[PDB]
Amino acid sequence: DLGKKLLEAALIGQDDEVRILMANGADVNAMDNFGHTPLHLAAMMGHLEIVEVLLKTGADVNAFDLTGFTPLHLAAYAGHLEIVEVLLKHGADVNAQDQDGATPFDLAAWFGNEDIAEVLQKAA
Amino acid sequence: IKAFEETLKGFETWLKVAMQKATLIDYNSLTGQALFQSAIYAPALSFFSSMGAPFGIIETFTLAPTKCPYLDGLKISACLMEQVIQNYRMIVALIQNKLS
Repeated sequence: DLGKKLLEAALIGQDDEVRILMANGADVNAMDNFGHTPLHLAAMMGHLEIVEVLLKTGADVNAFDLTGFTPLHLAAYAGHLEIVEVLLKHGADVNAQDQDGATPFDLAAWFGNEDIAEVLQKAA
Repeated sequence: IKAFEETLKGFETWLKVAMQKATLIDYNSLTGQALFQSAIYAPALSFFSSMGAPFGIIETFTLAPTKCPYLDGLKISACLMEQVIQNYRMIVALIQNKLS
């Protein structure tokens, strides 16, 4: 059950375990019951090195979960500036919208992450 | 037991963000309800499962919106977030009974 283990380690922040799992063939596209990939969870949590490992091993930077959120959405909601910058550098879509039209900029603005909102505005 | 300690650290890292941002989630809006599911309810479920597993604790946390009788969707989110923290307290109590 490597996919579930990877989703768990990526949320908790177990860097060593994520690296072990990828080296042993874990699916970088593993999906939890909410449509999250590991990259969703690591980006939401602010786990920078895990985000880097997942992107290096093929994670879709622009994956949508079942509620229409991308990793960029979740990092912009949670307030992790360095995650947002890394995602943007890897081609994250600033114009990705959830099911009611909310962009990552919208979440950053509504949740008071002003530095991220400014970075997203300039990127747009 | 090291894995359990790491789970607590991940939970508390998540909790610090969720406790501040939940007060801004309008649970009655489409995006707010979805964000509560994606970023609060789903990670909470995963942490709680990871906490319970080393101790044989099999419980499924479910939100109880009937216990949050507010028109204001921000107050619903805060009230549901409190149910999340209360479930943490309940699992910790079960774990302490097993350990002792």
